[PDB]
Amino acid sequence: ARGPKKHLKRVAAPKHWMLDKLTGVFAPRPSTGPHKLRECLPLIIFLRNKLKYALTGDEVKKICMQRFIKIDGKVRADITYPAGFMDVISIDKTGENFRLIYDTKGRFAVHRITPEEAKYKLCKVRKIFVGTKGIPHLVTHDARTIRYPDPLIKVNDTIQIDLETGKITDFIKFDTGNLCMVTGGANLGRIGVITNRERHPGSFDVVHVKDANGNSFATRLSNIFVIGKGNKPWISLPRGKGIRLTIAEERDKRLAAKQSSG
Amino acid sequence: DIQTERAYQKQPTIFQNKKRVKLPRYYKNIGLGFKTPKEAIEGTYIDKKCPFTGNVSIRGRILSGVVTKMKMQRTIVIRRDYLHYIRKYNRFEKRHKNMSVHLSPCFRDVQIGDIVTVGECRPLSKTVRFNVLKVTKAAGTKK
Amino acid sequence: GISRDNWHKRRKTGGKRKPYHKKRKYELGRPAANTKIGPRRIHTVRVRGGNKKYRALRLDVGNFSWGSECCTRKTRIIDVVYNASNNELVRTKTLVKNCIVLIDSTPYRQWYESHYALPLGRKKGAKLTPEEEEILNKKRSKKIQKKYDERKKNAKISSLLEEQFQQGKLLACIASRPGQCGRADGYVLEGKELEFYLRKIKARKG
Amino acid sequence: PVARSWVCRKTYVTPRRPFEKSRLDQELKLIGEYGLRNKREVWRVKFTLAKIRKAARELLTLDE
Amino acid sequence: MKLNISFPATGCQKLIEVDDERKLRTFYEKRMATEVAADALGEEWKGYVV
RNA sequence: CGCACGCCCGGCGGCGACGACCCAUUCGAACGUCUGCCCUAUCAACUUUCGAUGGUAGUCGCCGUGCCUACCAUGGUGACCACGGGUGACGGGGAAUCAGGGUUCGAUUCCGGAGAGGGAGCCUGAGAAACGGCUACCACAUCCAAGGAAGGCAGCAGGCGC
RNA sequence: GAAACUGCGAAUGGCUCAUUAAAUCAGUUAUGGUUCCUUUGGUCGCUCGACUUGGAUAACUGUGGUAAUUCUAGAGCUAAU
Repeated sequence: ARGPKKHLKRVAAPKHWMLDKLTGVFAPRPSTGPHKLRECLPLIIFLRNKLKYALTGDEVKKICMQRFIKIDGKVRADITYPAGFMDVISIDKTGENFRLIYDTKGRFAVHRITPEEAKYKLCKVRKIFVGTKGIPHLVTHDARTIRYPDPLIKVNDTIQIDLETGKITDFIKFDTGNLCMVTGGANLGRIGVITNRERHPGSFDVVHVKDANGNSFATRLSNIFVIGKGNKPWISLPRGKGIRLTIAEERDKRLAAKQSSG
Repeated sequence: DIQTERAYQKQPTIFQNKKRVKLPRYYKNIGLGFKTPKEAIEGTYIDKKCPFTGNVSIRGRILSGVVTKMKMQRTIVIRRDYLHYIRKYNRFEKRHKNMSVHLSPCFRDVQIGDIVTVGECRPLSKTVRFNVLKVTKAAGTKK
Repeated sequence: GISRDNWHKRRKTGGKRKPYHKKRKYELGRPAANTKIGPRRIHTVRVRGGNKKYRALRLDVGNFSWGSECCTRKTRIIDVVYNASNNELVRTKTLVKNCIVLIDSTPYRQWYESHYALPLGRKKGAKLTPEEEEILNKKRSKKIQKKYDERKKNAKISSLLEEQFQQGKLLACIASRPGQCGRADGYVLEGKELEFYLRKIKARKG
Repeated sequence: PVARSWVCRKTYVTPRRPFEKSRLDQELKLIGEYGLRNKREVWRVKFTLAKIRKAARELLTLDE
Repeated sequence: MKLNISFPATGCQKLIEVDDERKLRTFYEKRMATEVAADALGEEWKGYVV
């Protein structure tokens, strides 16, 4: 090409959108924004496919152009706006609040929260930076700058921000025995307690994490997001609490529930 | 002894004409647990591309070869030997890839057959992308 | 136009490359400024990303720094003496980064004199009739003289700088690319550099 | 760049030897016995059980 | 060779055709934007400069 | 620039659109690192003062570099197949065939590259050496009141030719 | 609300496979060696020295040239992010 691309073919689209093959040729190329294009979920896909309020692109346009949807306490009338990990989608008229967090599998969960919980979010810090006159800056995972942070917060800590003011309330420090969700790799959406961090000068540091049932799994430090102190989640977790039971167990649970149901 | 070329050879970091009433040396540790050698700290050469005492930063790959030729100046040819696995015949074939590599005047007495560790840095020349970090002398060479 | 790329020339071995694509824009090349000594002339160039790049075509003043005692003053360039790269760039007296130029000694002399309470340049016997320099070298109050006498303790300049001041042209090296930024910022040569360059120009003299 | 399948698959394999008296005389008994209309009706089901037997074998070799 | 003459003061304009050599002969080999005396073109335009 | 319209002796504030140097973020692009390709010896030597491999100083560039100048040094590649040649060769994910190995195919809807009749040069812009943009030169070619003028289907249809 | 000035887009998409044999390309990494419209979040009395200024142009009125085209010269008036 001779410039930035604008189309996204339906086959080349990120898989965890769970797009069918025979509907169309193109997929909603997510508008540039806070989250990455492969790690986002466009407002059109979340609104029409998961909740199934809208039936088509026109209905998604009509639902959002009435200023109804509000991503992180700020109104967004953009259908391809990238709503990503740790966001508070607040549909006001139905009186529902959704938080985008990874299901036990590699996909986003339709996870409803309470309006008291829908007033903060849990941001990971990406870089700490000294300003133009010794004014320290944070830069979080969702491309959000906060200046004059806590002098203690460092480059892999999690912060809790208020959603209107956009300022730090608390922070969870990156160390052993802290709840972490995995936000990349094959272990995408596993909730576990940090066991060991292994430094690799030049390469990517690999972090060993232990699940709630003594299941142990590693992932490179880029794909970790601490969401709790000790074993205490600071937000509500989805049904399953990021365990990933085996296909043998998932088969047993499915058919056993079916037998008892009838 | 130094300053053979037209322009004045000096380390651009330090100032050498402070009004007063030996020259200090610019050098740095290069990380990855490599020892900043003694000819770098003490010596009196000027080298832009010396990874210890000059403007170049080691990042990416760290490889090792065996010294083949040392004929062009402040540069050596090392020879990296490996085995490539053909799958039809469940056998290997002996291959080699000799690459151009910057040798600092720090590493004073290096002979051919020495096991030279190199680190990747910014393109230094047309064919040169690596820089010698340490030298291991060939088995023996005591006498 | 002028292509600035690797694929037009031979490999590490000496084989010929076949060009798999025609000339691209980002592989650009513009003509050399070859900045001369005259009255100020700068042309602007729109470069990649829509930024600006100033071609100094003629330039006679520059911000030079005699950084022994930290005194920098905007100064008038007169001519070029020596150039390490090429010798014809001195004949066709072009400024390039790391040239050797003569600069007006008067702002540095003025500062040195007004600071240290001693004369500089000013050959022996020459009468100082204007006598505003008299007021700059004489008439101090009480404790200011305690300040200027503990100052002039370390007022001693080196011989090779004194020689140049007495003539009225200092040797300086251009530390800013005049073709790129549209400037001629530099530093005055001192000690080891100055000895090296005075020798190189005398070998050029013959 | 059309939005389509192109995903098709054959459901029968024709036998290598076209004129084995043993095989012709076998398959015609199954056609007449179960009221199939052509040899492909038999070849289709020979192919379905051939797949099942193949996948059974591949698992039956696996480290217990 | 027609003359599309205009008058800014009023702001009107008229196309007056000429079919003579010696009337137009004064205009010839004079550059554009040269204020010329338009007396020779007719007895009507006595002491006009265009 | 637009809806709101206010708050006390002529005074007297929210909510938006648009714009703007710099910083981060996103979408990227660009240039490098390591390893990997079909047939050929009726291709055994190749590269280099008009850059071939290095050194110093600059020039140019969005930056790193022989990218390009000046002055030095004589290097760099090869039987582990370089250099040259052929390809009915765009590369890969893949496709047909298959006991196990394997052989042949991959112009073809997804990713990457290249090109808009053949080569070269440039304008504007964050982004192009852009052709459903411009400027010539070769090839072809349309309309001419004979002065001039307008071209580019390897886009969708469709027509000749093959 | 036609037109027209202004801003933006036209560099994506679509088509073909002629070039091209360490080239393209694939897996792996680097920019501590760079540029970035837009999106998003910061900055936007940090500088010690006017209750709104300036003069053109288009559309429009009017007069034309050419066998000719999304060609256009001349005149009079009037806007701005």
